[PDB]
Amino acid sequence: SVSAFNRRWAAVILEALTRHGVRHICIAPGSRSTLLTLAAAENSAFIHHTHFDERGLGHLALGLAKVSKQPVAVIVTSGTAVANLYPALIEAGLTGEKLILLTADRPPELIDCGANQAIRQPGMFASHPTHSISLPRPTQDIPARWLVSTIDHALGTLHAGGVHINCPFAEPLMDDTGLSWQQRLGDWWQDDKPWLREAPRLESEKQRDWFFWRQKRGVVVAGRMSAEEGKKVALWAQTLGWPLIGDVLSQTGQPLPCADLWLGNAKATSELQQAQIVVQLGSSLTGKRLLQWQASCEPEEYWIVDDIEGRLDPAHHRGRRLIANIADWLELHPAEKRQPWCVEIPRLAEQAMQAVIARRDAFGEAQLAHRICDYLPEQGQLFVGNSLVVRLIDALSQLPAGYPVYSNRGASGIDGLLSTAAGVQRASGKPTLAIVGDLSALYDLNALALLRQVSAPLVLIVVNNNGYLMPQNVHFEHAAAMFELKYHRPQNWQELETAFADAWRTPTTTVIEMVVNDTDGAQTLQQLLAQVSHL
Amino acid sequence: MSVSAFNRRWAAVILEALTRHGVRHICIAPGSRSTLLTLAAAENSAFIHHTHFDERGLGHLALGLAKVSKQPVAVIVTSGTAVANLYPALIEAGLTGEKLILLTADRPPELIDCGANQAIRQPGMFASHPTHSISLPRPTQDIPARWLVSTIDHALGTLHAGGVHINCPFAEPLEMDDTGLSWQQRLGDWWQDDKPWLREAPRLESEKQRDWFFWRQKRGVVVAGRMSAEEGKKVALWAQTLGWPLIGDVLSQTGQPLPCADLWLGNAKATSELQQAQIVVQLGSSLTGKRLLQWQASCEPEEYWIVDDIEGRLDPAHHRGRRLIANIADWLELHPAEKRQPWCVEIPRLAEQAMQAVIARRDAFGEAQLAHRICDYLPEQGQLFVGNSLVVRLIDALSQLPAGYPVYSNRGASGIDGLLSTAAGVQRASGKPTLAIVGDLSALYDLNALALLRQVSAPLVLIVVNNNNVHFEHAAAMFELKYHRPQNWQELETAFADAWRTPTTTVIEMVVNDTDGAQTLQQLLAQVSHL
Repeated sequence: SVSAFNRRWAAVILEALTRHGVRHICIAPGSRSTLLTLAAAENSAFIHHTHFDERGLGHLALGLAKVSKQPVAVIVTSGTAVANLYPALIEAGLTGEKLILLTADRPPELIDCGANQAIRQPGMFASHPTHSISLPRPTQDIPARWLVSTIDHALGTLHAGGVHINCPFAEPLMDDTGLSWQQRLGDWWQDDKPWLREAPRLESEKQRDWFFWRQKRGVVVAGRMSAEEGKKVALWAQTLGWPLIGDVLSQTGQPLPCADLWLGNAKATSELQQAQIVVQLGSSLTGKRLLQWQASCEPEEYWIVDDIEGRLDPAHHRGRRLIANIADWLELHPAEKRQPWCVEIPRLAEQAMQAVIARRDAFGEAQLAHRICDYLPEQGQLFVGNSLVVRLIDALSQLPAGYPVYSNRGASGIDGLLSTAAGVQRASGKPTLAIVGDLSALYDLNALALLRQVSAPLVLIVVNNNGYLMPQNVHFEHAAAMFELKYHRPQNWQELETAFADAWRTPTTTVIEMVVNDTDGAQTLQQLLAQVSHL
Repeated sequence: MSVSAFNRRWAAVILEALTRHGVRHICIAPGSRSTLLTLAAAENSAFIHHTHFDERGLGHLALGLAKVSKQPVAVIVTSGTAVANLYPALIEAGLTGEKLILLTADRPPELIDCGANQAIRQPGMFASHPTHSISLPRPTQDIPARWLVSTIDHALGTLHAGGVHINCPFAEPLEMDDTGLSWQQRLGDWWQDDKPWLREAPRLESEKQRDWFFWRQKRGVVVAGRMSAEEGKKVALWAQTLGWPLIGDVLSQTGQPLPCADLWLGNAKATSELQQAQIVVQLGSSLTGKRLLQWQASCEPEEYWIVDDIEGRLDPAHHRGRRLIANIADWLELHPAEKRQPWCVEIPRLAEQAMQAVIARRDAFGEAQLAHRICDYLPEQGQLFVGNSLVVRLIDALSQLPAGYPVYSNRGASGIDGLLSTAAGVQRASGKPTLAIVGDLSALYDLNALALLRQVSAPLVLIVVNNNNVHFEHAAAMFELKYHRPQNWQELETAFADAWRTPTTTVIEMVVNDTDGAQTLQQLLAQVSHL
């Protein structure tokens, strides 16, 4: 019986994932995946998640992996369902999320010969996966200990990113056929561990000349890192005396706020030319000015510390790329009290924040961005789309140390922000504020279906500047209502404060739509930038 | 010096090259780094522009335009995941043959793998799915213009079917001084010409089968699947001329003279006449019916032939036989029929009885009924866009669609992921009034393409067969589309009366059970298996 064996074959694949940390599982309905689905429904170790848009399912997985820092499975049916995993897959491969995708395949008898829901799947994602397994047609003449060891190889040696696992099943898909095959794994069925542990660690080693470099004029730059990390970096820089430029994604507390303004002042840039070393911890910097400054700074040595692989410095400084847990790194390269060498930067920053304050009253996109610690859920988290309002938050707010932030800023796609925030919220269980533009809200409209189901209040701010028949000036009321969500389109700050009060009250998602122009935002920034640069 | 003014002319040329090969429609999205191709295509007045914000949707919209018009259609997108969202349309094309030309804009290669923003590895991304893949180098006036136009010409010229992926890096930035300009004039008077630079256009076709005059006297069965509307008729003639039975699929537009095949294929008196069949000729591919699929899996004719304009094996049962690549119209001309007496005695009896069996269940307000009575609602001189959904299994099993009335489908890999936005592509290409039916699931899946359906050159009705707790009333309202949810045949007729007057999309949601529709079919399968 082909369909009894094909079930043991799947159950064997699922049980192994379980031994590498996989708890969350994302499924969508489909008439061929059934095997792996069935198999995962029987396995009591998994949290189930679903969504009918497969693109959105990949993002929802990405959300979860993002916050939980654990690997996360996705199961899908054969055909175009699979291609749709491609965005989240690509993003993961750039930021580290362990997405394990199990793609059910037609068997290889049935490829390239006109069958339904049948396409060429192995290899499908080119080099985007960290690993790609392309499982063979199931047969009892390959031992279970081969199959689990292949899974084990991939998950075990996975430092970061996605793993495509194509899973063909015989056709058509109730008795004792896979049984002694499964039995040959013995008391492995009762164990915590993988069948074959292979988890080498990838890690840069200790910089032996740190004790020299830590006495020079360095500058610290903080990118995306864990919230604990922001805090750790915050002291480590303070302890050293080096200015810290910290990015919205950093969670450092931003002890020199508004760097996108103040890096424009020649008094500032000319204090930095004097820098000998630049340690940047994490990556994906947000600001135009910080990106530019970084492109142009000259230092004797450039360092980028981060647990991701590869070049991260798009201007290609002479310097080092150090692969490490940031927190571990800082313990390994510890700071020592030295009095700060920068004297103007700290004034400029203070002043540049006074200049942003002076401009808080007007009800547009910059002021919302400036006022945004006002609106964070207590014990909450922020998620941040890829849209001017996030450059604005970075330029103009000073977000709390240690307060969690998330984003899809690997490739900064705008195609999955609602689904991702869904995952992001479901993972941690926390109240969530998520900020996004109208195109992103329209791109991923039906993940509103998702944001119905959330374990704690989620507020989605949609900044809408919108942008046979006359065009097309779209809003988000009927959307919120299509999916039974609360909606508020506050006309001013009182209405915004009220709409928040309402929204923190129950565990559902509430849409708050702030309508603004295409220019006020960019402009207030340019004006502030010009003001700050003269002072 | 000016890099920008030349990256302009590099783009201008790629686009103009395309113009020489049938491309008129270009579908585009808002984008940071595809500015250059966007702009070259805007200053170029051979193109019809179409636009959409969800790149997955765009791919399907072009799949739409290309499917109907049969001419290649270009797509432009900015660098990053916008590009990945092209995968599904690209795949489908590869199976159905649409010519999607993907211009994907890309960070220049100094910027790849170094944590630059919105930068990913693009060459290679779509693996084996496109038919030609091109990785254009970093733009320089050191590579002459003739090369770039020729590289294009070769890729378009030699393309039988499916997508081409032209990845185009541009050096940053975007003086507009004259920097491109002599470089372009080395092309000389090509610029005013109407023909490619290089004409490389081999034709691909199987040769007249020299033994047809023998097999055509044999006891043949004709299966017809997706072909053109003219084709459906030439096939309906031919099959009648020979005396062979025609099993005619919802996508065949053959008139379906032996209607309800899905019902009667399940009756022994017909399985048995079909066993007597010594040759089978299947023209087109992607058969729909569950029975016709099985029947085809187990038939054991002396020979199985498939005629289609597309390469590859198409018989997923692997019969001894032949796979002939040809335009069907042409094929029929190169293998005409000789009038001959029908060998089929019992099959026409059972299909009349089939229909008449369906007809007595024509009353109840459900999906199976709505499938059955779909011709009442066909817009006159219109086109049918059918989704991938039980309800379209019902059209094919329980209805009989008029000969040569145009159907269209995404049935290469049958995803349910871009049906609305394919539907818009389909209305816009031909200008016709258009009916489209889909499931709730489909409609949610590609929900945001309601934005495209706002925009039609003629009325579009989107019937949405919803089978349960969301309803489409507010989606329709978001996009300022008319909406109905009829509760019976009088409410449904009223809905339609309106929807035909104007160049807009009217959404019509029919609510049903998860079960009626299949029960109705099971039950009708049985009653027919008993006469």
